[PDB]
Amino acid sequence: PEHYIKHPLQNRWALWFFKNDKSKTWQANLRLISKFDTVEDFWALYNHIQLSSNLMPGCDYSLFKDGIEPMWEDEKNKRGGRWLITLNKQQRRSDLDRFWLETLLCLIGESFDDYSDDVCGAVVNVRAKGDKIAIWTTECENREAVTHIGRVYKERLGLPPKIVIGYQSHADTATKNRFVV
Amino acid sequence: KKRYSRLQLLLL
Repeated sequence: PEHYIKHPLQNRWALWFFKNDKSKTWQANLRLISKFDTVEDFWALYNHIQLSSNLMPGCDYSLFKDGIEPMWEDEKNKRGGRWLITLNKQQRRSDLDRFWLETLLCLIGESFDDYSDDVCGAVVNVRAKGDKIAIWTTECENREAVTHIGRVYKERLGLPPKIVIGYQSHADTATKNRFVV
Repeated sequence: KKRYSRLQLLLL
């Protein structure tokens, strides 16, 4: 097997795209691209689509676990919430892409160890006033799971203690940070 | 259960 088999991923993941159009409805500007369950199939995907820095304003990329949709109305998201990374305008150039690729590697690599199942997916927002990257998790009351994910993520993105990042539930956002790391 | 490090994923 060692010689000819693809390296398999624990989960199947689906990459989604959100387009800015504003005439059309949200449920129509959100559209699937492709699914994949191997390392090699992930690179074939990653290598031919555009970088986050080159997307027109208001557009999103999303990687979610197969069967969970990148909207908080979904069963696995509704009690959930998200670790949020806020990027200033200058960080588009320097940090946005390398943070996005690191996020994708955390997800597909299953890097949050015994709380891997709490992770649903991640969303990059390309915006004129400040880009954003969020890892979404399934239950906002799992203090232990939510905390560990945050710390893993900051560590992996390489942020210093100085920087503090917020976790907020989708309820609180529809309607402050429940947790900070 | 399949786990891969940052280094494993870039190498592959």
